Amino acid sequence: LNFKAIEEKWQKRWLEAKIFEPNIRDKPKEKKFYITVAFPYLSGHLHVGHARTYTIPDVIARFKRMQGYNVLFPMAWHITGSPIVGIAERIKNRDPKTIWIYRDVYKVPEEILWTFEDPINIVKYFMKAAKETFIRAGFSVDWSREFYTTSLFPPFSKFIEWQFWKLKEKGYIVKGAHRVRWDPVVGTPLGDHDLMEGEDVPILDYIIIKFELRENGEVIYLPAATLRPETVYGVTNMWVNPNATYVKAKVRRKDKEETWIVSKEAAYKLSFQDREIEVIEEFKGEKLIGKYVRNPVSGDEVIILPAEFVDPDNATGVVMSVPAHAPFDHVALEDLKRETEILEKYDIDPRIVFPAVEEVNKLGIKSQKDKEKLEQATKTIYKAEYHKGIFKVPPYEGKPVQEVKEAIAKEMLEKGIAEIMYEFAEKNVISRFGNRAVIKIIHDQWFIDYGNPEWKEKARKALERMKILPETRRAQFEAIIDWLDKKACARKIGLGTPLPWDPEWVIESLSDSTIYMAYYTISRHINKLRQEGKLDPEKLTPEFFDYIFLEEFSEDKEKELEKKTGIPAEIIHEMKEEFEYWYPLDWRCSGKDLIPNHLTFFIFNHVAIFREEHWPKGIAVNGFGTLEGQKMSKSKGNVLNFIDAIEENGADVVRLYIMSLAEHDSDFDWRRKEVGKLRKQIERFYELISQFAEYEVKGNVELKDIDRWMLHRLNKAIKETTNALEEFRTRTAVQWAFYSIMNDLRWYLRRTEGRDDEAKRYVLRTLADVWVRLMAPFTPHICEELWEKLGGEGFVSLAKWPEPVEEWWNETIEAEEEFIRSVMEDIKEIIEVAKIENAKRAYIYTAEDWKWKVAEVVSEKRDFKSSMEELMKDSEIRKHGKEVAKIVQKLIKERTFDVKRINEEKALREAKEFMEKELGIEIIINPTEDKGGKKKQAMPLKPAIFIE
RNA sequence: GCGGGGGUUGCCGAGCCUGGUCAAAGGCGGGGGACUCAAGAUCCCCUCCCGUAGGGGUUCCGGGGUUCGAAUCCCCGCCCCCGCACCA
Repeated sequence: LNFKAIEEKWQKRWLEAKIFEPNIRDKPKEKKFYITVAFPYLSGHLHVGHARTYTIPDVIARFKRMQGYNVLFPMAWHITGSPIVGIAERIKNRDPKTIWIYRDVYKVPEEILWTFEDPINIVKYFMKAAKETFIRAGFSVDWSREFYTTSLFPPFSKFIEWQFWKLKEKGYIVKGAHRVRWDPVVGTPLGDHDLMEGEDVPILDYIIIKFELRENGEVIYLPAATLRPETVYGVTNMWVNPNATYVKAKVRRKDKEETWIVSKEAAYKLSFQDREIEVIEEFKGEKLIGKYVRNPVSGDEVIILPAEFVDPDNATGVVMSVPAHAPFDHVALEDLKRETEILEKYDIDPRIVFPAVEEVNKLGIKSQKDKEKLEQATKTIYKAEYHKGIFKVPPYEGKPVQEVKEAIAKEMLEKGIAEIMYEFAEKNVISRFGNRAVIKIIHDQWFIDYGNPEWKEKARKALERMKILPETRRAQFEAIIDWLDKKACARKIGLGTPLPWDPEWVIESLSDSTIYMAYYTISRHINKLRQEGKLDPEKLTPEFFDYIFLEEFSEDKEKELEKKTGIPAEIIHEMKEEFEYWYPLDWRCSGKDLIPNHLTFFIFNHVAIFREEHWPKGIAVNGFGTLEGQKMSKSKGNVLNFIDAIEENGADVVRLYIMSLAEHDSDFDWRRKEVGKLRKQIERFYELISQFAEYEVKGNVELKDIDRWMLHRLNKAIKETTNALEEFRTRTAVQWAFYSIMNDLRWYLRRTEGRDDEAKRYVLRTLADVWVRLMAPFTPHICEELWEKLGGEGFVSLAKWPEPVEEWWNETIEAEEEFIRSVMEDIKEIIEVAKIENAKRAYIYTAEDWKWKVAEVVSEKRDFKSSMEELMKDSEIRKHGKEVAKIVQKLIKERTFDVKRINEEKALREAKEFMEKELGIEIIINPTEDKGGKKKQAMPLKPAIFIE
């Protein structure tokens, strides 16, 4: 009822024994079982959710270890990032919420907290807080191989470097433009986290089509922005806003210089949009009105009409009008007021492509002049003739709308007849400080082109050779290998490894964390050398890492690298001998949320660097976890820490309670009651073993059948379990290995109550041996203990895994047992529906011919006659004839099963007394006298009974 | 919009992939009992409708397709949850 004292007792034992620190020579390679999981991001305390992500790889690491495999399951810490950093400053500024998140939620000694201004202190207190919680939950972790990330772990960064350099040899590293939420303070990116409000506002690509106003001296553009590049061929006039103001200014890019007239604010946004915008003249709004402007794409010209619906803060302000479609084109058109010039109400109305010159939708509702109620009916039309929209215009036709909206915009952008202005869908996007968010273009912005189709095949070509779990995720993965472009593999803030060819740039997290799986492979010997200054980080070069990953074994490259690095040759050989042994990585665990990224980048980077025969061999993912329904939010506070939870329930309980709940990608919900109750059950299990532990290990006994049964179910549960596990199917496993055996055994007991012979002992004592070895992975502590209470040998953790035993199998007795069970059920019902008391009942089974022989034949014609023909052609069977209607009935309930022949004997053997004891009635098997029409007025598996 | 997966009995949640043995695993909630003045706790039993002899009827979102037979396989419809990029 405690185990806290025991838990520790063993973590120390396992630890010191260095039992979970595999040795390659220990076994051949086809025995190895490398397996990893994503190193957490030391930023706080892992909660129950992350708890699960880790148990699973352990549970399997243990399991397979007992299974006889040379298992390797390490763990390290991931810190390359920016949250920690930002967090630091925040507690510095003595932030009320962030401090509450560490003072109450993650509970940190009021004192220690304050020392957080230093990021390294946050990457210190929690690195420690992890390794301890992992070890306090008893993971088969080989700490020999352990390291943290960033430029702070020199040998790793060198590895990471080698990687990225090797990423240019293939040309997967590129530079280019790149939008990104931003804070106009003094400068700072907004990674979808700093925004003090609405961070879900999408990044629209309103492209501006530079219309021409070649009046006075010369040229000047009025770039209107439309999300429908197709409407160009339907321009019928321009739109601006008299009220709001605009400006004239030069706009320079790479070299090309132009002079634009757009919204003041539109200047602002663009000033960041990677273009120097030196102002020149402000307008008043209606100024632009009057002038005409030539439609760039076509050749025609148009007038600049004034409007009220044109939002200034939205895009350039200038909107190309095409009333033939966009229902917002007729709002100001419906002229009636008094402005100035006149005559144009009779301007032709062309149209691109329910009807034609649409307007049966605008007034097809209840719209008067200018109402935002149309802000919807304006994009309702956009969809209809979007998927269903044949093209008809002076230029090329036929193709669908989703084609010109990519034949025009592709052409204009190409001929510089249009440019793209990035702008939000809404205005509610504020920064961390308080400023209003804008968008900026990054020229440099390094990339990793997960686009290059020759690589995006190399990947897809691997994934099919891998293994997925669940398997119903195979799709999602492929699908992602497709819809994936180039990812910005670097930032400017936080910790991480600096780009070996642009120290200004800091390699971001999810980009460096993709092939470390192979660093562990040598992480040991490096901590060895690193341990006592016998390692010069520098000496660890691209040239270096290459020998120990690709370059086949050349005795000299070792000698050559010996001096170059300052490391013994034989130590290098071993290092590479390690990797070559441990890779490929049989499995890689992680949550499902990392499929649409890391899990994937993981396959890519891999196929890009490792000799194919080193490609991942499979991936297993898992669901999230909640807490009493409500989702765990670091901010709301309802979050159970892993450790904080191991403390109030105990590792073994917690551990199993998790697997207990779900498998694969299914989420789980942590409930207090549930866990408490599973706890009691654990104890009952605990105790029980302890008892059976007494029983002498005598053996050689004469077990009755009820014993062969509890022994059959053991065998059953043994097998079913072996499976669920082979397939990371925890919930199931636990249902077999635990809740099953439990139940089956409680019955066996209830079954053989008041009994206790050299045999009932054997069963019980041997059950114990197995049962214990089975839960070993879920609850490794109380088992290392109970394994001791029983005869015991070596650590339980290294104990071979129990596989079904030579027969000991009895589908038959298993069958007979449910039979008697069912009989009981029947009698119980017969009485529950009528009589009262009566000391007894009478019932008879059946016999071959008269019955059974029929059924074991019907079940081989499954028809109606062919059987009846097969039968009447037999004496002592046709002998009843008119009664062989047993075939009719028997037919309308599908075929048969086996023959629980000794049947009546089971109803007899060790059942007779039990049954009567439980039913509290006198049982009389196969009588002679004929009661209520008893005698052979019965069927197989359903004997006839008569109470009274 | 691109895309991934789905809808089950009072609820939560299996089972559908290897159709028939599913009235439908498990849990929770509800109820009766051993209890024995009295909180708790363990175990047993019932919980879709009906039933004065172990039975009968209707069930797995709507409608069809396929089959001797579908919660289970195919199609159309409606509906629901999830990622989209530098953010771990």
